[PDB]
Amino acid sequence: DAAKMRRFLFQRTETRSTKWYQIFDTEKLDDEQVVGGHLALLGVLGFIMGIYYISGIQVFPWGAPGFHDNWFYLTIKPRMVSLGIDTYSTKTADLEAAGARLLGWAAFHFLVGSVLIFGGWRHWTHNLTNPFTGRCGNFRDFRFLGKFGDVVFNGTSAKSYKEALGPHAVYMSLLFLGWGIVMWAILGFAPIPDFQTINSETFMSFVFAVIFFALGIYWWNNPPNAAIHLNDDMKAAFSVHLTAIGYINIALGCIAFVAFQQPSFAPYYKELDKLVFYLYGEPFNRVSFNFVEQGGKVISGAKEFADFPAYAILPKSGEAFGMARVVTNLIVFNHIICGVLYVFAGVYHGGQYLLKIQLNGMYNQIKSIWITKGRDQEVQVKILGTVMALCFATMLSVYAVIVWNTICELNIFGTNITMSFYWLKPLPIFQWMFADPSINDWVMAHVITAGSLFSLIALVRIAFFAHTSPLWDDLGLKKNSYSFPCLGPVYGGTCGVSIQDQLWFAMLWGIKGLSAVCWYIDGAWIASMMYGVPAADAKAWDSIAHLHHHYTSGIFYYFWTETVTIFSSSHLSTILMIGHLVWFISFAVWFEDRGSRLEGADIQTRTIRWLGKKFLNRDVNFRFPVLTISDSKLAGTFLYFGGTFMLVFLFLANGFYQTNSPLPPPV
Amino acid sequence: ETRSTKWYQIFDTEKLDDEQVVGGHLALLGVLGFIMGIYYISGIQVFPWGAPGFHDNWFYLTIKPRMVSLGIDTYSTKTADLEAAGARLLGWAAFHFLVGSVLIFGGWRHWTHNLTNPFTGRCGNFRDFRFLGKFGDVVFNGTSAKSYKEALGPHAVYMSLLFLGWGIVMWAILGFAPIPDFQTINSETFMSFVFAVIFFALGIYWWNNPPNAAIHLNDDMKAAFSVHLTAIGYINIALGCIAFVAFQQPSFAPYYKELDKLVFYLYGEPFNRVSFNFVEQGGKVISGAKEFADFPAYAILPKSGEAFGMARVVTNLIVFNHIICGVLYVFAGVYHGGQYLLKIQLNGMYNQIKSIWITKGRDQEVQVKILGTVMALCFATMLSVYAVIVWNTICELNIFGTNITMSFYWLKPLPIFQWMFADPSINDWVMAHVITAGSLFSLIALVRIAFFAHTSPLWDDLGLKKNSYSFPCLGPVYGGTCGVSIQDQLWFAMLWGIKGLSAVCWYIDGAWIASMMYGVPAADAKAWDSIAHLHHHYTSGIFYYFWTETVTIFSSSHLSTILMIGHLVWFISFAVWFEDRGSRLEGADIQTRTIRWLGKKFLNRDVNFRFPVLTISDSKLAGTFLYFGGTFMLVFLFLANGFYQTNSPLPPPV
Ligand code: BCL
Ligand code: BCL
Ligand code: BCL
Ligand code: BCL
Ligand code: CLA
Ligand code: CLA
Ligand SMILES: CCCCCCCCCCCCCCCC(=O)OC[C@@H](CO[C@H]1O[C@@H](CO)[C@H](O)[C@@H](O)[C@@H]1O)OC(=O)CCCCCCCCCCCCCCC
Ligand SMILES: CCCCCCCCCCCCCCCC(=O)OC[C@@H](CO[C@H]1O[C@@H](CO)[C@H](O)[C@@H](O)[C@@H]1O)OC(=O)CCCCCCCCCCCCCCC
Ligand code: SF4
Ligand SMILES: [Ca+2]
Ligand SMILES: [Ca+2]
Repeated sequence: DAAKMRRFLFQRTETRSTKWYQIFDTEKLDDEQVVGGHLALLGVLGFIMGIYYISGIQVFPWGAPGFHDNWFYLTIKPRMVSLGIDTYSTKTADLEAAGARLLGWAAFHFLVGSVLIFGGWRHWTHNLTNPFTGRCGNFRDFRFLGKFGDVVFNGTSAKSYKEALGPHAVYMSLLFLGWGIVMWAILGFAPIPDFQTINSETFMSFVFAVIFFALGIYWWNNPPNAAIHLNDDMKAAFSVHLTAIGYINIALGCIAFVAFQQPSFAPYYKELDKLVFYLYGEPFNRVSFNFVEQGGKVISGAKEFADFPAYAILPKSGEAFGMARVVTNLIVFNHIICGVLYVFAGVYHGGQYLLKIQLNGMYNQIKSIWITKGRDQEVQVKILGTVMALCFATMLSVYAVIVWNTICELNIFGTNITMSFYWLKPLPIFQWMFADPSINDWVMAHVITAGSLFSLIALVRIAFFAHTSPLWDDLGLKKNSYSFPCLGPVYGGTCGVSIQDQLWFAMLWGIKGLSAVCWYIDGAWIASMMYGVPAADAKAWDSIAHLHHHYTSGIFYYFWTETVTIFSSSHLSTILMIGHLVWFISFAVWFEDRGSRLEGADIQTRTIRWLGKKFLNRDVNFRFPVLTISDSKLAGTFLYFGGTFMLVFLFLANGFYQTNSPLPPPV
Repeated sequence: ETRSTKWYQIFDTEKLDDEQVVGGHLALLGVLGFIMGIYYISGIQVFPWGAPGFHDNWFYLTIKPRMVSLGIDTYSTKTADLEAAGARLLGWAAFHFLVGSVLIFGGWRHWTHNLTNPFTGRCGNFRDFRFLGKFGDVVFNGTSAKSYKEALGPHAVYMSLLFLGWGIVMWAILGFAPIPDFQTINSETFMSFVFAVIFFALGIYWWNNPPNAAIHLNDDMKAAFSVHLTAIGYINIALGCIAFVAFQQPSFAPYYKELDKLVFYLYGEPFNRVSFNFVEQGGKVISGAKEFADFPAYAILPKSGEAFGMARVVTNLIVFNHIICGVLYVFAGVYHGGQYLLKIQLNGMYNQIKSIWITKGRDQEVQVKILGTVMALCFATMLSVYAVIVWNTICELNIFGTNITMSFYWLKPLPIFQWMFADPSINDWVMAHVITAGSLFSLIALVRIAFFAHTSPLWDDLGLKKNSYSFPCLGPVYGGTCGVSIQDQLWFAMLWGIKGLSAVCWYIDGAWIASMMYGVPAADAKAWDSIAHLHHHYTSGIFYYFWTETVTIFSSSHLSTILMIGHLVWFISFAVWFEDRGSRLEGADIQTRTIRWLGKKFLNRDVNFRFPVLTISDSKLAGTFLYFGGTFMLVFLFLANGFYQTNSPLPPPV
């Protein structure tokens, strides 16, 4: 039975094979299918966007009660208020009129989404036939909306990616102009060019439509020759776009933090502090053990509050819970974690293409300064050498400051908070970047600098060591593959050497700076691991450094304070248990025990065969499966990263509890 | 033949003889006496000359109820009766310094085979000796034990002699006559003589007839040392179990329960604080503001023993210590034992051993059936009890339209077992099944070490042998083969053991185990005490344990430093336990070249360092040590933060 048993392990091996999570890969799809897939998802995205609109209705058009508050719509409510579809009004009439508008935009997105899905099926199946005029169209050569195509594109379509830039830019100016008309005609916002009103978003919707159209014609006549090697392969271009989109998303996250709490954005974001929100899963009106409410009601029982019915979600004061910043932290963090994730994948899917060329030898044939200036091994170890040195001199300079501040605050080794770095704060030149600048701001800048250079090491290694490294050229070895776990025990072992594993060590290392953001935007103290504890000098910070605000907690005391509100909620606490349960299970597949599970699975499948035969008359052969290391490090990073930030949501959605009253010394 | 020149294998049984072992054991009991004499000096509350004594330390708290029981230490609140106590502790500390110095001298010469005494000018023989002159001649027919089996009788005799000596010491020096009633310390002298009679009689029966059981254990030092460690660990677990039931018996109240009534000043505890502008002068405080104003500046503040619950904190620190070790020694006994089963399978003495402790598991057929029963029972129990805890958590959080009425509040230990618990409740039914599941879980890693040290039913299928005990894996072949050696199976017993090693910490700190969430301000978390008529209010639930217990940890500037250090140590184990060993080897190469390049350009002289990286087997070693040490550096904080269970339950909030 050895052979049959081996045909199975062979059915689950570390060698190249087809996997369910690689079927929509760029390699097996032509350029007509990428366009078709993007269209079908935007149709689904419109269907999704139309559900975030129906959910926002508080009172239905017929006047009856609607939906309870939910986080999906909350992150978009300040935008629909800004555009006039949604309105913050106590009057039930405004609440009933508003609901009709959201329902109308939801049905509209249902119609347009259905068109994009239809226009995404025919493109995918190359069945792009006009149902009215029997004649079909050509992807390579088409008129592009008839007469409009002839005047601007000389009646021709782009045959190469570098050419598609001009037409794509022209298509963008038709959206910039298209939105500038929707705002003017449907939403009633005329283009007044003053940057304190929503009317400025129509004026710049036309300025941008002019810049892009002019820029889209210059690239039609003069397509850029930069990164020509990308025009040859889809994944090469798709990865540079993803490395670019991630920095774009991080930028969007950073401006939505500065802007959403500007005075001009007060009518939409700060305005929320004066609203009562019934969030789902929040503590409801409790009832007694012997509580039976019959037709007569309130008989032979008792209930909590008595100002609301049994099992009804209780109100929540926006000012107390800090709703404004909670929403501002949920949007800013979303576009930052995603931005970081996009950058990591751009480098991964990019080095995934650098491996394909090194194997085929096209690497030495590239002429772009974007690859040529990076094929020298001496130059690589210099770039990586400086990145590692900078990462070290900055992770040790800022960690020792945080540790020293912690030691001074806890009076360890007879040291008072006076000897700590309370005098160190950002220089005067940078003081404009921060409100009430302090050591909490000097540390955060250096932590992000150290947290970027740390995860950059794993990225420079994907870019430079996809096929070979100075060590494996020394050890005479080839990295044939992007997802190979290790070469075995040899040379003290060589686990985690592929670029997919280096991607994992960028996501795992990126959890620190991805947490220095969560902690810093929630008004937490980052200069000390212990701030505000009932101990020696933790509460002396607000007056030793003269801070205008009072931070919620320090790195360690953050978990205790922020979770007082999590434990009070029956749903925020379910996330705390699920999120922790998912995270530890990563250790089972990330620890070097893949072999043990396999011999264990053998005993599992042997015992089941034994029990089934001794009890029943049938033969139970299930051949218990076990994941491979590369398949383990995959699921391991998804359980680790995916459970780590299932709970970061709880820190941001539990409320914003930074104040404006610095504490006096606990003298 | 895998290398064994590592620094942590220097004192291996292979590198030592029977004479050296005796020397090694003696060279430590002398050190242990030196240690025991420091736990005595530190416990001086007031010096003999009248100068103030030493602030409370945890090393002396776990022995103070014993020295009080023996009369060396007193609980008296008066300095006059507390000034004598100090003199006594000095007497026994100096005494243990003298006896320790003798045992080290009698260990240094034993270790160097130099058994010569200057006064008698004659060198003794290890192979044969009279044993304390005529006494041994009458009992051992003028001869000494020639083997481990023949050493049982003489070794048992020595135990009887030691017991008799302790009894004489209690009667003559400590003044406790042997009265045979089991509510007084005087019964520890009566049974010190009954045991000295049982052992002496038992030590003669084993000298005349040496035991033939486990005959192969005589042949190898590690084979016998491992069976002793599998036995000593179980003994230590039993001592921890017994000390929990006994230390809070009515007869032990004068020593353990009495701690509550005292005021303790532990080092590193909250002290009288001062203002930033504080300028203390000899005579008085000037232009300064100091908190409390009842003690001097920077003076440790008092702590009410009753609020702290020191009688149960000290009981836990001792009970858990002899259990954290008892299970570590059971794991090491199987490890060092399977470490010997690898050698007899490599040099092939296994098929010829007639011992039923090796012959019983000879055939692979039975091995799969034995491991298939440990594995099936662990599944049917770790699931039956986890689904109860999860269901109880769901019912009280009112998730999926359920209430605390639908929970497992009506499930509790059967009437036959109710005597085992002061207050029976689902918290007790779950704990018994969690320990049962937590033992069968880590037993799987132990049955593996015993049966699959060299070859498994899978490796025999894959045509492979496990040549070593500390081989990380066989490469990425067959999808991967990592963590297959018995040293790695030892790690997966220590790592898996952390759950039952935590179900004890939680359950002895008076926490709830029948629900992840107990006592939180949610729908039915606070409705437990009345739905099940609990006579006690458990401190918190499995998850809410971390929030409540840590309110006292954050208030202490030293208990919080442990929290930080303990967490820092633990996550670093991820660096050496993740499959990133190949990545570390490359990275270091860049660091060596980078440092060489920086030194080259920066200084005319070129200096290189060749940065080193640990091996996987050397990684999984430092990994388990960082994971285990980190995980129980902080379990200490749960036990030493106070015992906060109360005997008053909470009514439903409604
Ligand atoms: C998560 C960390 C990495 C990541 C790691 C990986 C890994 C690991 C793999 C891919 C693979 C793929 N990646 Mg990638 N990838 C990320 C971000 C992206 C993004 C993006 C949203 O910006 C896109 C469009 C892509 C695009 C793609 C395709 C080229 C390819 C096959 C997809 C597939 O079949 O999925 C599965 C199809 C489904 C319908 C399942 C649901 C997928 C949803 C739609 C998300 C798509 C992106 C996601 C990471 C795909 C892989 C999921 C696996 C569980 C890892 N990646 C980030 C940066 N990517 C595979 C490949 O061939 O690489 C050369 C591969 O092995
Ligand atoms: C920690 C988990 C395991 C454990 C795992 C290991 C591992 C792993 C190794 C040993 C090894 C040894 N073990 Mg063991 N061992 C444990 C418990 C014990 C106990 C006990 C206190 O009951 C004893 C007496 C021993 C005895 C010994 C020796 C036979 C041998 C060499 C010791 C040495 O040089 O240490 C180092 C000497 C020092 C002076 C350092 C300080 C050591 C102190 C005194 C504690 C001794 C026990 C400790 C586990 C030794 C190893 C420390 C390493 C860092 C792992 N083990 C528990 C059960 N043991 C080695 C061997 O050859 O095994 C075949 C080996 O590779
Ligand atoms: C949102 C709409 C989606 C889309 C969804 C559809 C739909 C819907 C249909 C097609 C179909 C067609 N698609 Mg398409 N497709 C898109 C993008 C493109 C692009 C491109 C790279 O810009 C090209 C060259 C094509 C090519 C083609 C035509 C050759 C084909 C013609 C039959 C027909 O009814 O034609 C009329 C169209 C033409 C003769 C081509 C010239 C006009 C433009 C290019 C048509 C697409 C819509 C236009 C861009 C929308 C407005 C954009 C404004 C900026 C707001 N599509 C746009 C972005 N595609 C047909 C099909 O599959 O039938 C089964 C079809 O009915
Ligand atoms: C607590 C003391 C320690 C110890 C510490 C010492 C010391 C101290 C000395 C020796 C030395 C000797 N050890 Mg030794 N050794 C121990 C255990 C043993 C055992 C054993 C397996 O029981 C044996 C056979 C030996 C063998 C020997 C003698 C042959 C040798 C003789 C020179 C001398 O001065 O002798 C007098 C002793 C004898 C002639 C042997 C017969 C008497 C017993 C066995 C001696 C040991 C002390 C005795 C057991 C203590 C009281 C036990 C009560 C229960 C309290 N030791 C005991 C348990 N060993 C000597 C040495 O190394 O000199 C450089 C020495 O001075
Ligand atoms: C909750 C976590 C968890 C669970 C259920 C298991 C379970 C198991 N492990 Mg693993 N393991 C874990 C964590 C866990 N481990 C971690 C963190 C590590 C790293 C140290 C390891 C390392 C590891 C090794 C090295 C090996 C295993 C092996 C095994 C199996 C042998 C025990 C057995 O037969 O029955 C035990 C009893 C049960 C499984 C009863 C079921 C318990 C519950 C009901 C399971 C369902 C709950 C689950 C979490 C649901 C997920 C919900 C989702 C939202 C996440 C068993 C399937 C061995 C094996 O044979 O591999 C196949 C083996 O060699 N364990
Ligand atoms: C605090 C934890 C910590 C620290 C300091 C490091 C540091 C390092 N890692 Mg590691 N790593 C960690 C956790 C950590 N890692 C974890 C949890 C994992 C698992 C995901 C990994 C996985 C891992 C891989 C896979 C790789 C490394 C690599 C590296 C090195 C490359 C970065 C560099 O050159 O300078 C970074 C900057 C510094 C080191 C500055 C120093 C920072 C402080 C001051 C260090 C001293 C504090 C320390 C905790 C003191 C201990 C006190 C004691 C009580 C515990 C670097 C030495 C790479 C390498 O080259 O290996 C050699 C590599 O391939 N990391
Ligand atoms: C994967 C690894 C990386 C993870 C991803 C990191 C990307 C995020 C990128 C950092 C940006 C964070 C984003 C949120 C924006 C935000 O916060 O902006 C406002 C402002 C403070 O606002 C107020 O915040 C309150 C909260 O407590 C205060 O109380 C108050 O006093 C203060 O005024 O913050 C800064 O000025 C930003 C500091 C960081 C400074 C950046 C320095 C980096 C620049 C140099 C080079 C770095 C890159 C090196 C190469 C890799
Ligand atoms: C590591 C790998 C595996 C883990 C196992 C190793 C550790 C085991 C170390 C024993 C741990 C015990 C700790 C100290 C003993 C102690 O507690 O004894 C008293 C008593 C309750 O006392 C009071 O405790 C209060 C605290 O809340 C309560 O409120 C109150 O109501 C109650 O009366 O406990 C029992 O009766 C013990 C329960 C467990 C029952 C044992 C069942 C196991 C027996 C069957 C087979 C198991 C083995 C299977 C084979 C491997
Ligand atoms: S345990 Fe995994 S990562 Fe480590 S050497 Fe073996 S196969 Fe490679
Ligand atoms: Ca918060
Ligand atoms: Ca406690």
